[PDB]
Amino acid sequence: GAAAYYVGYLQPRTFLLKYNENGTITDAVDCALDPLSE
Amino acid sequence: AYTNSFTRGVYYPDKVFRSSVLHSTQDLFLPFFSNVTWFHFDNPVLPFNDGVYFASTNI
Amino acid sequence: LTGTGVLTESNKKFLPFQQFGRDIADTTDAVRDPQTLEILDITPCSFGGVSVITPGTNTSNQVAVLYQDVNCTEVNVFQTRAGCLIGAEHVNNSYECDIPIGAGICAVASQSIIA
Amino acid sequence: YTMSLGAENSVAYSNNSIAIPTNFTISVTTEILPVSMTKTSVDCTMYICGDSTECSNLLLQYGSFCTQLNRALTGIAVEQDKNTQEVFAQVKQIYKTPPIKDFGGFNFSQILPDPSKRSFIEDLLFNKVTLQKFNGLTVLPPLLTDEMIAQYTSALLAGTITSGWTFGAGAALQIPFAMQMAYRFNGIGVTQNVLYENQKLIANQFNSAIGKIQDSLSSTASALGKLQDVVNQNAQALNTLVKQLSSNFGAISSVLNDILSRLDPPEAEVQIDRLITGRLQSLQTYVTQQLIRAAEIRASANLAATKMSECVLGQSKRVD
Amino acid sequence: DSTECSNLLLQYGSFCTQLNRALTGIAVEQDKNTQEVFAQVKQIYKTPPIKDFGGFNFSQILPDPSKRSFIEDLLFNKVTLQKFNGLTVLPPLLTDEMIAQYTSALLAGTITSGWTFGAGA
Amino acid sequence: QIDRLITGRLQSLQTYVTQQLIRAAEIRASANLAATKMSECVLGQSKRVD
Amino acid sequence: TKCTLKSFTVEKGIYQTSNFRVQPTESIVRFPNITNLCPFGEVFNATRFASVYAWNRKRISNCVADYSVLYNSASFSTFKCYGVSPTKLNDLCFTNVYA
Ligand SMILES: *[C@@H]1O[C@H](CO)[C@@H](O[C@@H]2O[C@H](CO)[C@@H](O)[C@H](O)[C@H]2NC(C)=O)[C@H](O)[C@H]1NC(C)=O
Ligand SMILES: *[C@@H]1O[C@H](CO)[C@@H](O[C@@H]2O[C@H](CO)[C@@H](O)[C@H](O)[C@H]2NC(C)=O)[C@H](O)[C@H]1NC(C)=O
Ligand SMILES: *[C@@H]1O[C@H](CO)[C@@H](O[C@@H]2O[C@H](CO)[C@@H](O)[C@H](O)[C@H]2NC(C)=O)[C@H](O)[C@H]1NC(C)=O
Ligand SMILES: *[C@@H]1O[C@H](CO)[C@@H](O)[C@H](O)[C@H]1NC(C)=O
Ligand SMILES: *[C@@H]1O[C@H](CO)[C@@H](O)[C@H](O)[C@H]1NC(C)=O
Ligand SMILES: *[C@@H]1O[C@H](CO)[C@@H](O)[C@H](O)[C@H]1NC(C)=O
Ligand SMILES: *[C@@H]1O[C@H](CO)[C@@H](O)[C@H](O)[C@H]1NC(C)=O
Ligand SMILES: *[C@@H]1O[C@H](CO)[C@@H](O)[C@H](O)[C@H]1NC(C)=O
Ligand SMILES: *[C@@H]1O[C@H](CO)[C@@H](O)[C@H](O)[C@H]1NC(C)=O
Repeated sequence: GAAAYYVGYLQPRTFLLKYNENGTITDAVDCALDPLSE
Repeated sequence: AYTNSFTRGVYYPDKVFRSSVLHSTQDLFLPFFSNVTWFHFDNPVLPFNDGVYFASTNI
Repeated sequence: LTGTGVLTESNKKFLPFQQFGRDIADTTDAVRDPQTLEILDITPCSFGGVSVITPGTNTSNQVAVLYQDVNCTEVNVFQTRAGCLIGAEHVNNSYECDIPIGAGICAVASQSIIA
Repeated sequence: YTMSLGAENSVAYSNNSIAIPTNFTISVTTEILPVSMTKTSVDCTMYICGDSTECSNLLLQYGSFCTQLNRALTGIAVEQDKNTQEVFAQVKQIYKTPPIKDFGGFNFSQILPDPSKRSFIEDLLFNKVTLQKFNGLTVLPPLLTDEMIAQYTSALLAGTITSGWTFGAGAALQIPFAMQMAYRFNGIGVTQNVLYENQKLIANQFNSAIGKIQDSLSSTASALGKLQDVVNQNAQALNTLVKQLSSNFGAISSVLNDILSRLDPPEAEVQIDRLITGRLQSLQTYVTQQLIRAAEIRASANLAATKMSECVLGQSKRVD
Repeated sequence: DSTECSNLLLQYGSFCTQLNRALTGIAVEQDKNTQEVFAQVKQIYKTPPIKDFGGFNFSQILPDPSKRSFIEDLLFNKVTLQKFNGLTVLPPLLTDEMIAQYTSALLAGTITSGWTFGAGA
Repeated sequence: QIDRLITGRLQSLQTYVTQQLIRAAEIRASANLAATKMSECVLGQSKRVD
Repeated sequence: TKCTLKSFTVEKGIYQTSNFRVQPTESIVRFPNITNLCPFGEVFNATRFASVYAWNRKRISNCVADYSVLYNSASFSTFKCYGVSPTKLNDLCFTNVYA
């Protein structure tokens, strides 16, 4: 019964994080993905 | 076996408290929609490559 | 952390791994006490500008003092929207604005200041 | 695409023939003008050092810098109230609208104030737009409150209905409205009788035009972009100025309290001097840009006052 | 292209953003002054083909389809108009052969129609 | 040394921008006058003298 | 007013002469409840020092500091700090120290 596991890697990419009324991070934009997010 | 890292991989960059405010910071993150590796057996050894995102679902 | 202000109990819900926060632009808002683990906000004690109202130099040496946008609860006494004005006598009837103060109120007549 | 400039028509020009109108449409037009800004005021000695005697001790070596900056800001906040006084307060006294309203069929009910509250349009206007301060920065209140300005504008347009250009020269003279409009027609170059013969059509077009404006404003967003711009610029200048406090300016730390709390006076004063130079330069930049914007507003207010003088208290002859 | 200088620039904060914004505001204002001066007419009127304006000679004022009008060419022959690093110049929104079409419309209107052209039909 | 060069060049640039803003304001005033002249003298017949 | 306006006569009107604030009272201090000191003697009172090419390093954490004994006494032949005033060392709380 082999189960699955995913693996990714990190990179130094500036993010803009959206905080809510509870001080919780609920969204983010990756400032180098595409011209729009840029 | 690749996969779409849609948006996961966001984390709290520091122990400081903010609310109802947008803040832009630079740090190590997982690029959006990047590919991920899928394993299901054969468990090889894996480079750590300056940080590692791991996810799974109880072996 | 060494500063000044007023500490009050914080309803702003922290998370188990936060010591203090900032609402905007490095303005620290709260802090958790390193003993009781309680979070208290630091609201700086009131301050502001003080202005003087005079009829001049020869007409009189009396003067009224206006504390801009301060509720006169700290150090006659009459409250406006410009702030709390102390030393002027309030009247009911209206006149042509002589010495402008703010928010429609202006100020000497019958040997004393009038607002 | 390459932009088109406009519809291409060619008037058929000869020498024996003329085109003449055989009808007319009265219409209305909205023209928006800013005349003020927020009376910003900042305490320099608190902005740079604040609750630190030693810092101000070093600040004293730059003389009157704070005094000049404070004075300049006072001189602009003062002329903003001057601008408002010059544009609105041009009426000798406060006229009142007569209670029985029979202005020849012209329905002015959406322009005049309703004691229930300002006029309907004024309220719509205020609700169209969406008008911080924590360390030595403040905003002074205006001299003339909203209800006081709406009292000047009620006196103004309650005069020009009852007396026309007259009330703007000497004593008001009551003249029936329809006669006044007929005269104004003569003032353009159309024989008086045209107004009387077509009075009903004119009143109808006027009313349906006021209603069209009411709805254009009630639904079309970005109606007041010109007015919104000033607010955005003021907010932007304040937010950038506040943000600059976190800059290091080549110091070991952006916070005065920590450097001071852990360094002997020699090195501490050096790091403080670096911080001061930076913060002072930022303040000088702010005040310069604020002065330029103030000058531009002053010019705008002067234009608005001129337009009011010739178009509201009288009848303009100059075209466009 | 100096990494160390850049590092020694971040310590000074938002200076460059502010300066850039200032030059953008002026450049937009420059495009607006021309939109606000020449674009006063909604249509592009054209001079009638036959020219019998009661004897008044207009040939040196009007455009000459050989190319602008004669006088304009003369004007463009009387003035004495690069970038290397960090500095640039943007083109205007309205080109020369577009402005000369606003002038040749307002001037072909005032002649045929008098002042009514810009009042209504 | 780099800090010295940076401060100097930054100040020279800020001076340039300030002068451009003032000049631009004067040009704006001129353009407004030009617009008025086109509106009143070309699209009609001004009566005001001179 | 006379003082700010630099004149022995001040005409009619309104003049701003100063700011004001309410001064702080009754100083308070809240340090963590942990109460125990580090083995500072173990750092200086030992002969098992490492060679330069193999320089050793340990960590100092979870304890009460106080280095006045090391600062003022002649135990050290050189005592120089970089960016920190030694006379404030006892009043400065840190996360960890590497020796
Ligand atoms: C006055 O008469 C002229 C002469 O026909 C009219 O001009 C033309 O209108 C027709 C359509 O009715 C077009 O096909 C022509 O191209 C127009 N221009 C010419 C002939 O040069 C003109 O429209 C008439 N005036 C009005 C108000 O209709
Ligand atoms: C001038 O234009 C107006 C535009 O409204 C004309 O008024 C219309 O007249 C028609 C025909 O009688 C009516 O059906 C409409 O109800 C009128 N419109 C309005 C808003 O009342 C007017 O008739 C035109 N002048 C002439 C002489 O025909
Ligand atoms: C002037 O026009 C207004 C329309 O705004 C009239 O007010 C309305 O009258 C209708 C008819 O019963 C009511 O249904 C509306 O509620 C009224 N108010 C509004 C805001 O529409 C007003 O009666 C007209 N007066 C005159 C003298 O023509
Ligand atoms: C978060 O704040 C919202 C109000 O914005 C409130 O309704 C909610 O209870 C808070 N807590 C949560 C979502 O856990
Ligand atoms: C602090 O610790 C002491 C004993 O070490 C204990 O008596 C006291 O209750 C503690 N206080 C808190 C807030 O943990
Ligand atoms: C002040 O008042 C006195 C008398 O009330 C008058 O003589 C004088 O001219 C006034 N002005 C001054 C002293 O500047
Ligand atoms: C001022 O203080 C009084 C009493 O402390 C309070 O009732 C009032 O709401 C405060 N604010 C103003 C603007 O008066
Ligand atoms: C002002 O009016 C209020 C309300 O009627 C009244 O209580 C007060 O005595 C009046 N004061 C003066 C000086 O007229
Ligand atoms: C070393 O030991 C001596 C003898 O007890 C003691 O006085 C001294 O304080 C010790 N050194 C340190 C750094 O504690």
